[PDB]
Amino acid sequence: QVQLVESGGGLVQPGGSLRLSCAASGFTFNSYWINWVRQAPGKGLEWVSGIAYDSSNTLYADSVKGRFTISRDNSKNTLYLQMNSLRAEDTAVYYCARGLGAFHWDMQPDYWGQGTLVTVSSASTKGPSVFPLAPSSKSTSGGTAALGCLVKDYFPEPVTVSWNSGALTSGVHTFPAVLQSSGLYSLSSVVTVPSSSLGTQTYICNVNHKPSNTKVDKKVEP
Amino acid sequence: SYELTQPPSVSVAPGQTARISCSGDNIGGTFVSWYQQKPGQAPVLVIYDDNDRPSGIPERFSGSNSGNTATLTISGTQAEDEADYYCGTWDMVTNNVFGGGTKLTVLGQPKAAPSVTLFPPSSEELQANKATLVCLISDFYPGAVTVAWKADSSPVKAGVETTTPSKQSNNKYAASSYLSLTPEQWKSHRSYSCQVTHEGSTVEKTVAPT
Repeated sequence: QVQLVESGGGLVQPGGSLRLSCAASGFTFNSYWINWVRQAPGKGLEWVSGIAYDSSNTLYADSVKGRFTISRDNSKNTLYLQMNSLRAEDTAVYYCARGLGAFHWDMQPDYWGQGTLVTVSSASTKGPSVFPLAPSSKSTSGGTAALGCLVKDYFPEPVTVSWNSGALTSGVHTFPAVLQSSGLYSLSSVVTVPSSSLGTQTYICNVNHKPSNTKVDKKVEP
Repeated sequence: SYELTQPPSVSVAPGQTARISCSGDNIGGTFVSWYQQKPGQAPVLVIYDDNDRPSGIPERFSGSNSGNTATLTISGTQAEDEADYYCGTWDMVTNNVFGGGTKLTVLGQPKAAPSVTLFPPSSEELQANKATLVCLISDFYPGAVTVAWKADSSPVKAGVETTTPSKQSNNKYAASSYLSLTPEQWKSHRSYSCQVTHEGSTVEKTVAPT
């Protein structure tokens, strides 16, 4: 079975550097052109760099030329991408992808790894501000009601949200975060509950952010 | 040189034939490859060198390439064939190029319109000299939405951040939009609305200062 396993991705700041590697197995690594191809979240595919079977030829996308360097170790079945002078727009999943054959003209990918995520951001680590999203009027009395928590301006991902310490999970919708222009994230978590429950029952959202060692409870009231 | 252009979206009924085209200036003189990518997964090659099929790829996938157009044909399209499809070529100038991708849907669920919930800034956030209006969009299918805000019927572009739709846990989609203002801005218009349009029609929620 052809296998390509990439690693070394992670968070890093613009201007900084990172080295990715890809360990290959299940084919004769030495006789194929190998590529790096990247995918920005929710975007299409962009070829980055490729290297001939014998390391006689190396090619780069113009977006990346002069900052990335590709190399291979035929003795260890391993491919490297040294990425320098990182920019925010280099943020993407990076796939290692075997070419069809050995030479540049054969460089179209046939097999791809699962890829490694590279997040390039200048944001500093920051715990969220947690605000209540009070239930207002939407459905009615003897109906259901929606209330929530706004988790504003944190970095990096991820944040965990529970309600009443994990005791309330039914009716909970926690939405994927928005990445703002500030480079900071925000998300929301809403719970739907009986309207008649408002002001006899209490609803506290618990917001956990490991990076900033932040643990915040917020009581959400009418 | 080399842009390859694909239609963003193609739909087929089960058992109908899907055709996804990929266009470029004399693409007929390159070797076209096609990749299928499912959510959260690596691309998989389905056709290479215009019309050849890797072993393991069902015989319903076939390819063609002439002139300015290359085409991937799937006959008897099945539910599992739902994915993004990318065409790819190599050329001396730009090396490996990819089309922008084409999402293929096999008419899979019934349509569902979005639920929209819109929260005004909290009294807590206004005391901290900020204000965010939060617009939550859920339970829609298929998964594309267009969101817009107004400050008393007057359009807003400033201060708006919107996520892209993500598949839920019941086969429908969710998104969110946030409009960040200052407290004075927030008091300076008499009302505000997120207007959510889902293939078809427009849903709206509105809020006013207190």
